Amino acid sequence: MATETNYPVPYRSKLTEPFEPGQTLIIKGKTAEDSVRFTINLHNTSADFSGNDVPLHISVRFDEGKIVFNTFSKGEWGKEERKSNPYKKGDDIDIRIRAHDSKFSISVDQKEVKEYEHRVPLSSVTHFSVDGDILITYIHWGGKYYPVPYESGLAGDGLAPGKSLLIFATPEKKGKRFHINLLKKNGDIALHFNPRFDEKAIVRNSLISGEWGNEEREGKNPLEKGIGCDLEFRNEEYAFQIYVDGERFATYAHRLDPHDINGLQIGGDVEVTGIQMV
Ligand SMILES: OC[C@H]1O[C@@H](O[C@H]2[C@H](O)[C@@H](O)[C@H](O)O[C@@H]2CO)[C@H](O)[C@@H](O)[C@H]1O
Repeated sequence: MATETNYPVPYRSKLTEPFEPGQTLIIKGKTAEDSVRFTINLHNTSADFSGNDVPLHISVRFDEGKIVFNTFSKGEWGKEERKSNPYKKGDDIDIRIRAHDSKFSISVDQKEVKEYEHRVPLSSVTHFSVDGDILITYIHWGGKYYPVPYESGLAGDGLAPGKSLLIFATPEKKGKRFHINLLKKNGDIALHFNPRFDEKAIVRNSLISGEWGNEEREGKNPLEKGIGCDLEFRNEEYAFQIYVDGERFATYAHRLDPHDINGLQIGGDVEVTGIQMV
């Protein structure tokens, strides 16, 4: 409540379309040394009536030191389900809710902590709200089930200079390695991002005319098996700026002319939950 910026609470948003299996709602924010609690709700209602069903209610309690989940329907609350609250008053929070056909999978700090079985129709979720002692800094709802190996084209402009490709993924618990390729029309790979847990390093290289280049590694692998990560590839003037979980992990000098990077491939031991061009 010190600064504004955006996402002022009480925050409310009407979904373009009902929440569907494979989609994720991401909520990030800051709390104060005096914060007591805040809530995240997936609710029904018409358009602004407010008071209908609440398929999923999440209460983050600093007083009780617990994260509590419940559902409200037909004018009554069900039995609450609890998990420990890993957060201390102050410091940032990162809560993500992914819908599936039988439950919601909730992660805290990119670690899965709760599987909440649906008690009422997921399709009943038409809005979501966030309120309480929290300063919201980021909110996003989208994604789908991305099959892996994955391959797709990038818009018309592609990963052009000044743009960034954002990928939300989770390295498999017992996976060994995975990769992300940013390609050009002819198949050359401008940037090959290859985390190798068996080698404790992320390999970066380019594939030009069927041949692999030098290879840039080292920098201590910031990823961890089973934990979600936010990968951002920023196309800048002289090089790609690779961010991992909000921190610049490395830079990669362009070996191929930037511009026209209109292809994407993802493979290996990884689960993809979101891809956006920002
Ligand atoms: O260095 C990136 C590059 O690795 C190639 O595999 C390398 C391997 O990393 C290296 O240890 C070995 O000595 O040579 C291999 C190539 O013959 C991958 O094939 C290539 O796709 C890039 O990922």
